Amino acid sequence: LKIAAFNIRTFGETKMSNATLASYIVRIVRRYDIVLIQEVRDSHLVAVGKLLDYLNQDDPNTYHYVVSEPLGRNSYKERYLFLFRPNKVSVLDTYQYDDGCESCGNDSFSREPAVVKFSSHSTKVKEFAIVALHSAPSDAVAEINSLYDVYLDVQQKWHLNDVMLMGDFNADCSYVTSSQWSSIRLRTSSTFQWLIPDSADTTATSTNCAYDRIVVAGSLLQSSVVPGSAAPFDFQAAYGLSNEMALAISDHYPVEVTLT
Amino acid sequence: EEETTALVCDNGSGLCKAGFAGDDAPRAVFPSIVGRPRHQGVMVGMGQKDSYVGDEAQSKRGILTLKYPIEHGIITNWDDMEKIWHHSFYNELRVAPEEHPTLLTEAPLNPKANREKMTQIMFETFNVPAMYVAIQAVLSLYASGRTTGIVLDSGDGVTHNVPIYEGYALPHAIMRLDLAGRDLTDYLMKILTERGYSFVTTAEREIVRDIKEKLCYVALDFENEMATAASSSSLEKSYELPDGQVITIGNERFRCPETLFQPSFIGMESAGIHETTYNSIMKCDIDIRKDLYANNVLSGGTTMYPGIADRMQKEITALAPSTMKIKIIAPPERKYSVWIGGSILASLSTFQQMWISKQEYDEAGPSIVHRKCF
Ligand SMILES: *[C@@H]1O[C@H](CO)[C@@H](O[C@@H]2O[C@H](CO)[C@@H](O[C@@H]3O[C@H](CO[C@H]4O[C@H](CO)[C@@H](O)[C@H](O[C@@H]5O[C@H](CO)[C@@H](O)[C@H](O)[C@@H]5O)[C@@H]4O)[C@@H](O)[C@H](O[C@@H]4O[C@H](CO[C@H]5O[C@H](CO)[C@@H](O)[C@H](O)[C@@H]5O)[C@@H](O)[C@H](O)[C@@H]4O)[C@@H]3O)[C@H](O)[C@H]2NC(C)=O)[C@H](O)[C@H]1NC(C)=O
Ligand SMILES: Nc1ncnc2c1ncn2[C@@H]1O[C@H](COP(=O)(O)OP(=O)(O)OP(=O)(O)O)[C@@H](O)[C@H]1O
Ligand SMILES: [Ca+2]
Ligand SMILES: [Ca+2]
Repeated sequence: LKIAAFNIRTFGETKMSNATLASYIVRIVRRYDIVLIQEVRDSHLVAVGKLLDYLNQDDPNTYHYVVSEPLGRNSYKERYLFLFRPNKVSVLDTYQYDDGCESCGNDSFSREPAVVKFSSHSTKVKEFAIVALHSAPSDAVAEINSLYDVYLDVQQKWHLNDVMLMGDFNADCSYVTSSQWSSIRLRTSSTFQWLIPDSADTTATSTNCAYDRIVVAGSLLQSSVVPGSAAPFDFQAAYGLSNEMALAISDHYPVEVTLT
Repeated sequence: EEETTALVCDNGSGLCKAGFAGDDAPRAVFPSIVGRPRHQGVMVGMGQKDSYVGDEAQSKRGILTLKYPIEHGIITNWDDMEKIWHHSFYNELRVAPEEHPTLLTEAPLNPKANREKMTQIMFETFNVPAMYVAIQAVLSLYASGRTTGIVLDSGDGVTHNVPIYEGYALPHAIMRLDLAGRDLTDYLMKILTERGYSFVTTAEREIVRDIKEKLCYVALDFENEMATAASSSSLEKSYELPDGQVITIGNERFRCPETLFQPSFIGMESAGIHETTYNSIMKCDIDIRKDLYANNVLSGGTTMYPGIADRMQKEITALAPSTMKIKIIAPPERKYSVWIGGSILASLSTFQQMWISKQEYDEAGPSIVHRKCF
């Protein structure tokens, strides 16, 4: 299976109306069997719909979707989008993290995580949850630490140890310094393997920051990842793009991994 | 002792209004659209939903093929109308249709057959105990506490003039002007896009309707207004787009509803509201006419604009024979008048007699047999 987490900047109508930018997104989304698209600011799911119109064009089932509601603590709001190939995997259950109270998701996260239970019939792990997080860069250390209590919650709900956590964690540069990694349970505990290292560059910008990360917990899931497959995919280098053109698609790179 | 509660549904081209007999306002107001998922998938706390109706359909419209089942007051697609009625009882109203008498409203000059397919879905599919179907405009008038007047009712997809005398609409003096709310919102989007503003996204286009409802108004004398705006700034108002960038319109504000008086502005070679009202009254019997000019009631969402009442007053007076006491009555709650009407009637114990029950339906339902005044 090949899965990515891509933060596509201001994914929305305008963006998806521009046929050159849409072509590119389509070419990038098609590499993956499960891709998480963050920063979906699409009030009426028009751009998600247009994207899907592109993907499902000659087989109405090349991709199915899972999408949350606008999330954010009453401000700018964005959606989490999971698109998958239903012939490769299946979503058994989904939920949006909250704590034990309805306002409560938002006490620990600005865009409270969506977690999805997949069945994979092609890989050694046969069942696993993906939890998505796009952190709010000023709250990044705290959120990525709270992501550990969401791993706990998925184990208590779904009796699932195999948990892949991924997204634009803002987990580098000025939002998370070397010294602050000791405050992040998610990283401190040996339960978790960080597949995108700190040296990576996952920003399309001239910054060198491992903003976007993929974490895997559970020994079965840790055994399914193909070693050396987790990387940012640099579409600018891949499709021989100019700077301008590459940033028009996004200021981030998809971070992908392969499971077997 | 509380009597078993009837429901009132008013299914308009843009909005369904629904609720309980006795209340002052529809407990439910949602748009009249049905949407089917263009693609398979799921919302995060949710099971795959096969269809959406109302707010939900418009919130997610980007991934649905939307359907509008009521075209200009008339039910056009009966399958999607079942989805709506269905939604109204079980989701919105939270009732079991089997134990509540439902009163439904209909358009002026609604096809005899349609009223019947409506009677049949209620009884056959919704198994309503007893049910009534009233004409939208009569309900607005009775809601004014009266049984004689002429009504202008202007919604989202149709506008009608309806003379009613002693409680029944006078069928061939009814005028139908195919111009209402949606046309005005589109005209305002026309105006503002000429002016270099763009409303391209769904969110952006959605808000035009709101500047419409907020800042548009009817000039008592279009021509003078037009001069005021050319020389001042007093008529100008701004509005913040959802994206923080602002909008500032000034003459636009009375230009868009002016379409109701001068359909010229949207290329609609047809007559305007004031004259449609006049012409209906002239098809009436010359004795009731005095009463019509004095009980000229306004009804509907497009009837909302500030100023509109004064221009109907003025325009009909310069057209009406010099001794007629013209009275334009515009109720504060008039965007809900039909529903309110429907509630008020359904509440009277008297009305329990006119209510057709499924028992009567063992003996078929012909209902309409349409009629006179010309
Ligand atoms: C959809 O989404 C896309 C992306 O978001 C949108 O596209 C961008 O939109 C802007 C504005 O509309 C475009 O700008 C016009 O194009 C030229 C600007 O680019 C020039 O800049 C330098 C040289 O100055 C150079 O880098 C460019 O060449 C390319 O570089 C890349 C990277 O190295 C290479 O891979 C490519 O192969 C190219 O070689 C390019 O030359 C300008 O033409 C234009 O300005 C006008 O130019 C007129 C002509 O005069 C001279 O201008 C320059 C300098 O000498 C030169 O280009 C030209 O040959 C002439 O010698 C002049 O008379 C006018 O007065 C004016 O100055 C615009 O700036 C931009 O390129 C689009 N592409 C990208 C990738 O961003 C798109 O609009 C969206 N919308 C829709 C509906 O699709
Ligand atoms: N304050 C306002 N000023 C102007 N337009 C308004 C105002 N309030 C509501 N509207 C408009 O009224 C229209 C909806 O009115 P209404 O509910 O009477 O129509 P409807 O019953 O859906 O359709 P129809 O009666 O035409 O079949 C919409 O165009 C809405 O924008
Ligand atoms: Ca970079
Ligand atoms: Ca109506």
